[PDB]
Amino acid sequence: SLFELGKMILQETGKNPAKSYGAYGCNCGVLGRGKPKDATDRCCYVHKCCYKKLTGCNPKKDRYSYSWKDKTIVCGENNSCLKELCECDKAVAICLRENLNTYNKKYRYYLKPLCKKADAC
Repeated sequence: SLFELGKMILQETGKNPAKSYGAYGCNCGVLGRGKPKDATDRCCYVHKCCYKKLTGCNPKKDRYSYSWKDKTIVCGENNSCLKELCECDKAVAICLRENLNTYNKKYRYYLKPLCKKADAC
């Protein structure tokens, strides 16, 4: 769910998830998967493919239970969809922290439409 998603990203990334990634680039942010501008983008480009392989659950509404155990996010959901969705989010929260050095803030809010085309998930 996005209530979870953000918690990990603020945890893993240390930033406020709406101002840093709410709308950064072609993929991250709002409706649309454009073609990745940089890496703190394609972290999102993939998070969106991740999400589209799930079936017994809503990527944006269902809530699950994850943990911040000894500075790490850990999922324990057993629900084969809530769990495999936790992981999905867990990985972007990391990738997003991971490529925080190439992060560029010119893209903070990019004109979505003016963006390349997406590849196929």
